[PDB]
Amino acid sequence: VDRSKDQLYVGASQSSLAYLDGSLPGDFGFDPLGLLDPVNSGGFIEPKWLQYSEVIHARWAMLGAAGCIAPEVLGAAGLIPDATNIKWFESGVIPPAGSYNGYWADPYTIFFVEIVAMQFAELRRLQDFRYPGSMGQQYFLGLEAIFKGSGDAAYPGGPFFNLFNLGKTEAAMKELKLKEIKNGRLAMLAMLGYGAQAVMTGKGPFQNLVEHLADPVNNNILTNFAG
Amino acid sequence: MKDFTTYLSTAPVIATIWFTFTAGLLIEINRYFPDPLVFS
Amino acid sequence: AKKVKIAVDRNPVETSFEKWAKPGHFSRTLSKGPNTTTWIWNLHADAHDFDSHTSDLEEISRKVFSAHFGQLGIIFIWLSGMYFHGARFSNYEAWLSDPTHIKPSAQVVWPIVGQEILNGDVGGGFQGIQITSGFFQLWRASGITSELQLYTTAIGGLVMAAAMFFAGWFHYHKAAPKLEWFQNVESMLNHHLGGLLGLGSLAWAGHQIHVSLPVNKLLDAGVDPKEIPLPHDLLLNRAIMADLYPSFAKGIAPFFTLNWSEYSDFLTFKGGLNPVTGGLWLSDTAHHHVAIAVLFLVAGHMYRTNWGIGHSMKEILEAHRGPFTGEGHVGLYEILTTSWHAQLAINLALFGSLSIIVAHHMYAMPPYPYLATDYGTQLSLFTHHTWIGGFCIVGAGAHAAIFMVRDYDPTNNYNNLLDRVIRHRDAIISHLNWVCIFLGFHSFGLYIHNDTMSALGRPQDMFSDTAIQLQPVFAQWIQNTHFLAPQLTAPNALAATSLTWGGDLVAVGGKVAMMPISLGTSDFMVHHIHAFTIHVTVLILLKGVLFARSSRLIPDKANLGFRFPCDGPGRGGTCQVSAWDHVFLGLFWMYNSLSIVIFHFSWKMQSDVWGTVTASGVSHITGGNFAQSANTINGWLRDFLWAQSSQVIQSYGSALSAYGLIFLGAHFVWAFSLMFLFSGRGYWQELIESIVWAHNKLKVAPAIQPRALSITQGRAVGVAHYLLGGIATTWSFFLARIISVG
Amino acid sequence: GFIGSSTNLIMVASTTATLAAARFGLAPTVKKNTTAGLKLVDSKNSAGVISNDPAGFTIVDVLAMGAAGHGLGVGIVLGLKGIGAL
Ligand code: CLA
Ligand code: CLA
Ligand code: CLA
Ligand code: CLA
Ligand code: CLA
Ligand code: CLA
Ligand SMILES: CC1=C(/C=C/C(C)=C/C=C/C(C)=C/C=C/C=C(C)/C=C/C=C(C)/C=C/C2=C(C)CCCC2(C)C)C(C)(C)CCC1
Ligand code: SF4
Repeated sequence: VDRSKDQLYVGASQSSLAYLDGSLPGDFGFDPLGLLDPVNSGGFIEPKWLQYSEVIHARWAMLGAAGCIAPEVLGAAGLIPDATNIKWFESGVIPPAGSYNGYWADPYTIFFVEIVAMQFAELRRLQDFRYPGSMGQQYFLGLEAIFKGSGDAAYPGGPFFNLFNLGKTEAAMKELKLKEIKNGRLAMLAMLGYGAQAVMTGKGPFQNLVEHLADPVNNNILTNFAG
Repeated sequence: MKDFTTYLSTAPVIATIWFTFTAGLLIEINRYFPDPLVFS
Repeated sequence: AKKVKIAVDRNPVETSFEKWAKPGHFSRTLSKGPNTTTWIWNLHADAHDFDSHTSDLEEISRKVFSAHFGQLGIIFIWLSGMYFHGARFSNYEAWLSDPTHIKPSAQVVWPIVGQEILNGDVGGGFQGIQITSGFFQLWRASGITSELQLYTTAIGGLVMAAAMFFAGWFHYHKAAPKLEWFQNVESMLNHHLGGLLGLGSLAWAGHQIHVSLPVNKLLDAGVDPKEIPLPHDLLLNRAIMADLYPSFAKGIAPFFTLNWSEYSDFLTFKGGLNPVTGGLWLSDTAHHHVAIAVLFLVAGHMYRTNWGIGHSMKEILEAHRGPFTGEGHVGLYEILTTSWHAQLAINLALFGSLSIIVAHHMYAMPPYPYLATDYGTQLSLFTHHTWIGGFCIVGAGAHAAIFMVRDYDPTNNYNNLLDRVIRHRDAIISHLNWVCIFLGFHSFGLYIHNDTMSALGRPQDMFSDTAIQLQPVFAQWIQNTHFLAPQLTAPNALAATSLTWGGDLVAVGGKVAMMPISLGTSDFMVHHIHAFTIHVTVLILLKGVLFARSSRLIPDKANLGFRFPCDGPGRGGTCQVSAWDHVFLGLFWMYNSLSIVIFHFSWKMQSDVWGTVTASGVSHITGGNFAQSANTINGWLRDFLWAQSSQVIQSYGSALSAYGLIFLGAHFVWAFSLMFLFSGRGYWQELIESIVWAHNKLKVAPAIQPRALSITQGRAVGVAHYLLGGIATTWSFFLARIISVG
Repeated sequence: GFIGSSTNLIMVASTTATLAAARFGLAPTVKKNTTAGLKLVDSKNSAGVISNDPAGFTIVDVLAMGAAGHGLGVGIVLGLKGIGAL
């Protein structure tokens, strides 16, 4: 996967150029396994679902990448009490790695609210993919006015999801989508970096960066194989 | 549902339910009246 | 250059119960409904014969793919039940503390009609049926120490079973792969070599290195199971692992710096058996699966899929062309990518042969702790996996003949290896015929010679070790070569792979786990019985395949089909000429040959290996009577069948009384089968006519006209009952015997 | 120091040799299969990978010869330690 920008990436192949025509955001021709070929597609391996899933992964990853390091950066700057300067994997998500006592409820009590809240958010989002525009019809406390969608599942738009109606022009919107995808793809790799770095070193993402800057040669992946 | 209830009416399904019922009745009788040899 | 890609069709079929209410929908003949009772049998006989329902290869492939998901889902329910019953209805936790004195048990019966006597006294304050499946030994090796761990696996097994059934429905009714997808044999081998076998071996090595090895190291040291660290504590705390294995203190740097010798403490090459448990070292087993993982991952990069590099299987076949074989392997690639039966014939042949190899290697190199000293488990596992291999091989002959009748096309096969084999089939069968006659005389005739000489009071004239001798010199040479292998030919191995080659016995809990096996005159004679009965089974099955299409008797046998009873009483009589009947006859001989194999194993082990260790020495269960007694047929009747059947016939009134009942019941089913084998449906159709008359007289005659079974179904019903009765008879006799004394 | 040791030099040399051999037409590549006579002939690639290299050296050739180089290097390193040379 060619880093940076370019017309085509390293893995671009003549076979993938058949259907990759630049219509999708961040379409750099990289599809060595040819999972986006329209011909004889079905199930979840089809262009509409795979492109939709990438954006959803991009947006969750962007929140995760910024949220898995902010407590360490803010804690390092003294803007939050040291009691909350906690590594992302020691928040309580993985109790064996570490858990934080001091939340207003037991982490399982909080999880049930997460289940119910995400059931509504995710199943309503799904129903717009299966039946476009269907969430703007049945009464939902008057909120159905903002759930009418825009025909494209990954980009609902509307009064809320496009609060400040940025990208009014077609050219402007394409650039914003490209910027969203590149930041999202970068964050997805960052999250994978957090997970791999946590296992290899056992420290937070911020600690690894600080140590690397201290002695870059003596602190890197190669030296962390043994300690 | 009409077709599904038709499937349950097929010979193998009826026999399984019928013998499952018949066997259960005999097993339960011998559970509450163990070792019957003479009417008495 | 057709690209390798995913290809499916959307919603090929509709999910409805409509066809569940219309039996026979799959076939044009049976769709009209029943008029005679023959229709009912035809419904079940042809249900899974996809190749005859439709002529479309794509439709056939899609049914096979989803029918395989159903088989996988069923195994997960079965596996889940075995793990669940271990958690809830077993004495596994007690067994871990005292493995050498407590009998494994995982089945409990309800107290009804007085059957609670089958809940025997197995130990650990528990009553239940003793099991011989070896699940306790497997669970210990993997590191399972609580019933909670067994319970979680069972729940995971049910989730997998649900996933398997969803996949079958999904890939038939929702997204069915197209025919071009199924024909990527190069891609399938790459994934199944490096992905299924390769990553599967690597993943299991990860479990053994991180879970099995630490847990079993402490269990052998005598630590109480409840006080052992949990597997996740071992994973998270490198400090704990360093104590057991100091190599973990260095992390994974040795792996990437190629200092692989650092891992010598848990990646060993000891060989032999662990003295404390009598099973293979788990450190040896971990290095085995790590080595196997690399070999298969390399194997999975051999075939060309989408990026030029690799091999084309078609090109390999067409390049291997010699002077003696005409065209050669040309045309095999098209055969093996368009005929499911041809693929099934090969896979059943080797899968069955593999199951037999498993039986020999597992007893000789017991891979689990406390497997060897549990004689019931050793006998059961060897016998189970020999029978599985036997049936699979006979199936290989069955589906080789189906290919020959249905999928064989002469135009694609001209002067190639397949064609040339058909053109000298008389030469092959005539020679194999003579070899079987030669082997029958010079192996079974020796037993008749010994029986007659012994009855005449001429023991000096018998073939035996105290008389005319027949020493397996070739086998004895190999036993000695493998015994001395660690000295010169395998220098880095500390011990021989097995204790059967030679050396000293290993005893666990006062019982022999394995000791050298000596081969004498009796072993020479019995082995050549095996060669005789195996060669005859090949003759019957190979004859059916080579003559499936035509013979000097029926020149147009292919048009008659694969499964027909005869071509009439003409030409002197043509009963049982079809290739299906060669499987029917081959099943009897496979049963005959494997019965001697499992009798040979049972008597040899009890006589020469199994026993109790004491101060003076080893006393075996049957006291070493194999050498002197197994050279006559009378010896087998008296010393093996008559003497060892004492346990089963005295089982009434005890927890083993169930085996006594099944011993009689099996004898019954076997004899019942001879009714179908010795008779013909002509008698039975006339008998039903008189029976139908009585029902007609009482206005109680059925609308579906009763019919005697067909000719073929009489033979199928006969052999199925013959096999069940015969095999179940040995099954009861073995378990009641070995459990009672072993 | 691992860098510069015998183990490091052998692995770098073995990996470099395969890449050099494949790039300069001394080993089979994606665009050149080998006939039964161990001679390089043109091949057909289903997923023609675009490469700006003048010789058509694709990224697949790197993975193919990176693994081939590692296999050769690992065997030599462990083999020498077996005979006592390393
Ligand atoms: C014999 C097994 C088998 C095979 C050969 C196939 C083959 C196929 N499936 Mg099917 N499938 C299977 C089992 C199988 N499936 C099972 C068991 C399920 C139920 C869970 C499904 C559910 C399913 C769905 C829902 C879909 C397919 C689709 C497909 C197609 C594309 C698959 C692909 O590219 O995957 C590549 C794999 C991925 C993209 C996912 C990788 C990660 C998965 C989720 C987990 C893998 C776990 C791994 C094996 C072990 C990890 C170990 C450890 C780290 C935990 C193809 C025809 C798709 C289709 O129809 O396309 C046209 C499709 O939509 N399958
Ligand atoms: C996917 C996104 C995500 C998730 C799941 C988490 C999850 C977590 N974060 Mg992280 N975080 C994220 C993104 C995320 N974060 C991002 C993007 C940032 C950068 C801005 C941060 C910055 C951050 C910090 C600085 C801290 C956390 C902490 C936490 C933990 C405690 C959460 C908590 O107490 O919330 C509290 C709950 C809420 C804020 C939601 C309130 C819901 C009520 C009902 C709303 C009511 C509204 C009211 C009626 C009207 C509006 C009022 C308003 C105008 C004043 C938890 C593990 C804390 C931690 O690790 O503690 C140990 C912590 O200190 N996060
Ligand atoms: C509820 C879901 C559902 C429904 C309504 C249908 C409906 C249909 N399927 Mg589909 N199918 C499903 C689930 C379903 N399927 C699943 C889960 C799979 C994966 C295995 C498949 C795989 C599949 C195939 C491969 C085929 C169909 C076909 C069909 C058609 C006829 C099926 C029939 O006659 O079944 C009646 C049959 C049964 C009730 C037998 C059930 C067998 C299961 C596996 C249980 C086995 C138990 C086992 C023997 C236990 C041991 C026995 C021992 C103790 C005695 C029909 C359109 C056929 C079709 O479209 O033909 C044109 C066809 O070829 N289905
Ligand atoms: C498949 C088999 C397998 C697996 C899974 C493991 C796994 C492990 N081994 Mg083992 N090992 C194996 C085979 C295996 N081993 C073999 C064959 C050998 C013999 C050569 C060894 C020899 C060995 C040694 C000598 C050691 C280990 C160690 C380890 C542990 C740490 C490894 C490490 O540093 O990773 C480094 C980093 C990674 C593996 C990458 C992790 C990537 C994560 C999962 C990505 C997650 C991304 C995701 C998006 C983030 C979550 C987000 C979400 C929460 C929102 C780990 C549990 C070490 C240990 O701690 O032992 C106790 C150790 O010292 N192993
Ligand atoms: C991977 C294994 C495998 C697979 C997938 C198949 C698949 C097939 N075989 Mg093959 N076969 C196999 C192994 C296999 N076979 C083996 C091992 C043998 C040797 C015994 C054979 C011998 C064989 C013959 C002789 C024939 C087939 C046929 C067939 C086809 C139709 C089968 C059918 O409709 O059965 C329907 C299923 C039944 C009627 C149920 C049979 C029930 C048995 C007899 C019960 C036995 C006892 C039971 C297991 C335990 C006790 C039960 C208790 C209630 C008392 C089908 C393509 C037939 C065909 O026409 O192929 C073209 C055919 O003629 N096979
Ligand atoms: C105990 C029962 C029995 C016996 C003895 C035989 C014997 C034989 N069967 Mg048969 N068979 C049997 C049961 C038996 N079968 C059953 C139950 C079935 C139904 C499933 C079959 C189905 C069957 C098939 C389908 C085939 C055979 C074959 C054979 C032959 C094997 C090779 C051979 O010539 O060996 C040598 C002969 C013997 C061991 C017989 C006994 C010889 C004695 C001990 C020595 C000779 C006596 C001596 C000359 C003194 C005579 C004195 C007298 C003249 C006064 C052989 C004639 C195969 C065949 O024909 O291969 C060529 C073959 O294809 N059998
Ligand atoms: C000239 C040039 C250049 C350069 C380049 C380079 C410098 C490259 C490199 C490259 C490389 C440097 C690569 C590498 C690769 C590698 C790989 C791909 C590896 C693999 C491995 C493996 C696969 C392994 C395996 C194994 C294991 C793990 C265990 C043991 C056994 C074995 C060994 C098998 C550039 C482009 C800038 C520009 C233009 C010109
Ligand atoms: S009807 Fe029976 S006896 Fe007559 S030829 Fe056919 S199989 Fe033989």
